[PDB]
Amino acid sequence: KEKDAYFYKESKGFLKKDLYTRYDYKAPYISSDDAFLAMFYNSDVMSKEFK
Amino acid sequence: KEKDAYFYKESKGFLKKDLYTRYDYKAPYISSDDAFLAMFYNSDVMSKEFK
Repeated sequence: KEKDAYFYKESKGFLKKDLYTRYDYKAPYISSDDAFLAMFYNSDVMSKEFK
Repeated sequence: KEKDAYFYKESKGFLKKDLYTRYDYKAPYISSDDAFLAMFYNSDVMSKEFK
């Protein structure tokens, strides 16, 4: 899947510290556990075929 | 392990947005792959015992 995220560091900007300007992320999201449940625990097609 | 990390959002109060003040993390760090290599591929004590 793809979700929401955030990348942001060192504005190199203004005269007082802790600055950090934000940019927005296109980001690769991966399920590991929900995907497994979908494959074998929610739908039982794969399981039946393999059996 | 425990390492270094970073949590940071919304400094709250400039004329421009994209402010974002940083806070520092105590953070639980987990190896998954390096730990496995240490357990069985770097040192072979566990392996020998099980064999």
